[PDB]
Amino acid sequence: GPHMVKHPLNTAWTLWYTKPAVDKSESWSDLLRPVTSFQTVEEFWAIIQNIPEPHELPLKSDYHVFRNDVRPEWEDEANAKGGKWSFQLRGKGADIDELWLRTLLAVIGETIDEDDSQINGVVLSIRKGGNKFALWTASEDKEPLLRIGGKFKQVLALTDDGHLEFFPHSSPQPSITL
Amino acid sequence: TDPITNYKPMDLQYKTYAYSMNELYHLKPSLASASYEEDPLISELVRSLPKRKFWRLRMG
Ligand SMILES: [Ca+2]
Repeated sequence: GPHMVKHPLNTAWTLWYTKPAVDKSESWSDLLRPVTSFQTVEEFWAIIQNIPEPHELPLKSDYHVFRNDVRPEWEDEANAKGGKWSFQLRGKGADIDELWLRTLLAVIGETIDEDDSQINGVVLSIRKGGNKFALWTASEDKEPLLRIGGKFKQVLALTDDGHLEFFPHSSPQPSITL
Repeated sequence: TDPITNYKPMDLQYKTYAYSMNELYHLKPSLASASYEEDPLISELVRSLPKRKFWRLRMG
């Protein structure tokens, strides 16, 4: 059929997956790969509707969505001087699918990033102790981090009692709590 | 559809494309519409995704 008129995103993005280990001999590098890259709203939706939703994912897996020129590794030059805003869902009662989707929309939509971009990507981690959302920033500039963190809190729909913690990648206590 | 879903910064200096969450929702494939299904770029992109076994969902 015909091509839809696409709506561009401000940068390209790549979805990565960390698989859970099936054998004692698999390393991190063996378990992480980039899956697909996209730069339109429509391509994003087609990907999201054809990969497993978060509630399907196994323990010790991760989704990463990062700008196409940044690896989801803190060693990457774009990440190494920065950190992440982290949120842990103590409980399975939250709708992790919708929280993740809202986070993704906010990220690719450039709504909560600074105009001078700080956000490099976002990570969903499936973990026994509770699942985590992490929003990765290029720097530790405090004032821009506070604005991103507050907006991230609103995207995730937390009340004052729910807490975001910012962790500089160079480690493990948080330097900001919201 | 809480307030944040309509939020988006205005008058961005260093970016061109910004979307509120509701604007992105509005572009999601709609019920009973083949616009996405018939788009050959979309079709090819979906075909390029991994097979189901890749995700190791069986590991629980
Ligand atoms: Ca669903």
